[PDB]
Amino acid sequence: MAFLVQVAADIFNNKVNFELSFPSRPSISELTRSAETAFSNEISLRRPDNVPSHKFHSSKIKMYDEELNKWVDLIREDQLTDYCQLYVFQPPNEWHKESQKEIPPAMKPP
Repeated sequence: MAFLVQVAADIFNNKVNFELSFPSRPSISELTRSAETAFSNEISLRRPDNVPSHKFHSSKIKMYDEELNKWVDLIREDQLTDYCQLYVFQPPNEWHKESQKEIPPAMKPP
């Protein structure tokens, strides 16, 4: 009865995996406030409260469809196509060392 979408990110500092469900309100401003907050929610938990939690925004976004089993570009207001899975890209700041994991609930850095 419910329609669902998934959102994730790639930064050598924060690597996140989240699950989101739509009842009867499919808008695009819905994806950018959810994903940009996923990364900022990782920074705000590490440092205490009352102090700034940096400024984080999305750079390049791609949409994967498991029906044709291939990567396609992000469409707006019609973003829920056959559930649809999302991955967000951002380049390194320091830590140039290689890493690999990915599991259904979201992961925290060591």
